[PDB]
Amino acid sequence: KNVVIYADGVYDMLHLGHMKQLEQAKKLFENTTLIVGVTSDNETKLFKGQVVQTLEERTETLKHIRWVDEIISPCPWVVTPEFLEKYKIDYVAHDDDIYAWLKRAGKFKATQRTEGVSTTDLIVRILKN
Amino acid sequence: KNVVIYADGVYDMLHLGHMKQLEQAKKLFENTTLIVGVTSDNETKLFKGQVVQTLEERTETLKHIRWVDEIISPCPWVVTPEFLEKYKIDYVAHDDDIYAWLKRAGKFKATQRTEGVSTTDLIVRILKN
Repeated sequence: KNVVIYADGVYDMLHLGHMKQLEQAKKLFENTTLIVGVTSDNETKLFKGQVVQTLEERTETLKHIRWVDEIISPCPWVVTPEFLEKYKIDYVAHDDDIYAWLKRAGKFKATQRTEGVSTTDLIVRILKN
Repeated sequence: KNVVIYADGVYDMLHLGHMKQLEQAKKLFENTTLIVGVTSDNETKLFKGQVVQTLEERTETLKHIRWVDEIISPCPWVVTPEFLEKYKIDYVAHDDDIYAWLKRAGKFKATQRTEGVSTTDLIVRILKN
């Protein structure tokens, strides 16, 4: 009955938008184990761009989130079928290509962002007044 | 057997220092219920100073923290003996006076901060490079 959900990301400067997203993945089914994958510093900088917190800092914060059952840190940048079987992962949960193959196999669960909850956006707030 | 712990604060721009603190309060005893009190905007601004997030924003974040069992939002600024009996609170957990009476009654559990984990401190980081 227990469903294993895998949600990877940078999770830099974790904000309410991340937490709602993680909560959404966690609650995709009645009984889940949510695994969170945290990208490596070298690969984030190389593909997304600057990261503020290190791997260790990004990972320690996640362990304080109610919805997070297990963490893979660091995780691979691109999910592979081998990665799924390795970790017994039934569904990948990520915002919405790179995931065509996941959707084709029925294993893609879309989760949404919440705009404007960003740490960035809040410094703007204190700055904007 | 279950012990009720009460941890109040502003919890503005929640960072790893808050979460470790909350985790510490939660784990003060084997079986706890941790109640978190979130101060009101008007009273924080009036006593501590500027707050960045509103009550609602500060409170929504806390509900995503593993250690948080119940939230009182907003909470009173000064804890009273009546407040303890009202909510069946056995221990107040806060950093370390205002709490003499709590320590005198055996109901004060000290929890510690973690310096330099602040949101502030991280903007300094991105700014400092």
